[PDB]
Amino acid sequence: SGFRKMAFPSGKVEGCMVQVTCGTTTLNGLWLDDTVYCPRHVICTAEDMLNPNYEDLLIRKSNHSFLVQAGNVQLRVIGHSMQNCLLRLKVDTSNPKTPKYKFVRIQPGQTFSVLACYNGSPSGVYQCAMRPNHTIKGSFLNGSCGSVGFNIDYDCVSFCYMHHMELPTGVHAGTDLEGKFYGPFVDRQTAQAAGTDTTITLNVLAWLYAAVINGDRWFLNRFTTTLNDFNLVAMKYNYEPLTQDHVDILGPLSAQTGIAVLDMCAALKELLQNGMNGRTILGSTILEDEFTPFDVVRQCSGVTFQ
Amino acid sequence: SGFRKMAFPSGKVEGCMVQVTCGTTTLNGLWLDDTVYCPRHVICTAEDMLNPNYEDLLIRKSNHSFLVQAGNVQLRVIGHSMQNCLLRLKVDTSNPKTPKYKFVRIQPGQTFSVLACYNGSPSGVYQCAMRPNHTIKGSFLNGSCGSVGFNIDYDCVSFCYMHHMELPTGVHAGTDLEGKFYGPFVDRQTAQAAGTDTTITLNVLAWLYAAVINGDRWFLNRFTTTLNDFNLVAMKYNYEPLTQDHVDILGPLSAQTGIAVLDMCAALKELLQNGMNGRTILGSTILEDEFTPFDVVRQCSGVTFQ
Repeated sequence: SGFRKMAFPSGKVEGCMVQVTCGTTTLNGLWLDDTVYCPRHVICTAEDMLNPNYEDLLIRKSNHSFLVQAGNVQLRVIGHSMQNCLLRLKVDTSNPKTPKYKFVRIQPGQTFSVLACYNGSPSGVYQCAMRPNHTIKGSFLNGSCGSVGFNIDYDCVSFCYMHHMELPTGVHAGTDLEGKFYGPFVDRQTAQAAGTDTTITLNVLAWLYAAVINGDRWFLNRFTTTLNDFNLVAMKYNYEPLTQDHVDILGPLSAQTGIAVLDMCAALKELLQNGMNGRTILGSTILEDEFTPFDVVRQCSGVTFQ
Repeated sequence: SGFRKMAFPSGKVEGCMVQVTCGTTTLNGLWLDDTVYCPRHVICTAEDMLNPNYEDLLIRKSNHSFLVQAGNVQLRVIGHSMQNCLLRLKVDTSNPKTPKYKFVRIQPGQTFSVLACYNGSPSGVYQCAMRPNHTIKGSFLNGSCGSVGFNIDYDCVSFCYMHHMELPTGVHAGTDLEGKFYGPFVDRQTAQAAGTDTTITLNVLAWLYAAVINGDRWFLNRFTTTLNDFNLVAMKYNYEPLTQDHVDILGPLSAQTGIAVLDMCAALKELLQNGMNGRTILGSTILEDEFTPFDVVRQCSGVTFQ
């Protein structure tokens, strides 16, 4: 029993974290095999960042412009290229702690674990959702750039995020592990702000199923809804429209609990319209949207508390 | 910026997790040097658990009654003893992944990271507070016993918790790493229930300081309070009494923000009396009590958003 935001165990990722220094900027890099991945803005000074030309700034660097430290070991750079918003530094040593890994580009609403690092040393681990507006609400201080996001699938690390910036509202932006930003953001100092966000409907529904699985049924009702009628309420409350694909995804959870998706949608519609009446769901006084249907299946018992 | 429940990176602990089997029960053990620590109730069947005599059940076992698996390696038991509610199995191999570690007995209100494990394989990591009533609100399923709690201090793992049971309300109980239970709980099937709990005042106050450090001042007021007058409100709202020791502990945070502890207590007293008025603090609609003053200093910037 119980239900907590749970991160993946971070060990496999810890063994890949390094420090990258160029001139006067230090941040974190990812060391897999003989390559270290890091944000390209490591080559920028305080003024370059205002209107940088990375092609022009980079041609001016050599292999020995880059200092890479794995623990108390210095790694020799023997090659370098830029891949979108990432630098790739080929190093003379292949990482003996390299896990089986993939690079994946995560979709909005999906979750991942973040290993927050400073100076190449892991300091903390927490679970995040990629928001509909392509930001994450992380916890990052100066020197956290190059910290990675990931999921773990058996023994395989699926890297999905590298941290690049904080936006005006204190939320975070970054790239996948090919250097392509999530969202319309760029790696330079601009007026860029997070677009407006919405609540991840599918995740709220997933989390209501988790509450039932864990033994709580108080929020259910005798009603049902059509997709279209639910979606009218959803837009009034700044929830994402529910789609038939989302209904399909909730299938396994629907079957485990014996509650039809659209019946659960009527429950949600009622919760949205009537509030929660001083009551809690899975210990929470609000409707939580940072657990996927997958996170619920991962964490909950396969058998429900009927 | 941002503020999240953050666990310690779990790698150092992952390398110590094993599977322990006795007869038909499997659970997790902790492998440090040449010793594997696990709950003693691993020797109990489904009926022993109702009125077990562990001294009597244990004398009936040999070294080869115990099967220990580290990954795909079997470890040979060459000794065994009971220490309070723990078994200690001496093994023929010393763990090469043993970190610098200590065993510590944590106090109520203190936090720690939990590495949830099943069959000796880490599955998740999350942050927990030891409640005033000596339980934790973890997330554990069957086979999670022997999963450990810990803090990390530089390179040193301070182990503080080993998981033994779930109580009637779905909250969790266990021991320190000497086998002494937190709380009045025992390792047998009884009517035992969690005593009534209270909110950890010192932690709520710590978290209000974090909110100010992160830039938010809306909940402050022009008032101050005496300890004694705050404590009258505290008992009406089932908060722990504030003590002068707790005021002293909040010193560093008080100095960083320029807000006197007792002035912050007046703010809290007002929040308790008036509610929060549809507003949020650090993204939360409720007063959070699972961050210590230490957790706030660890996570927040040393410089406040004035």
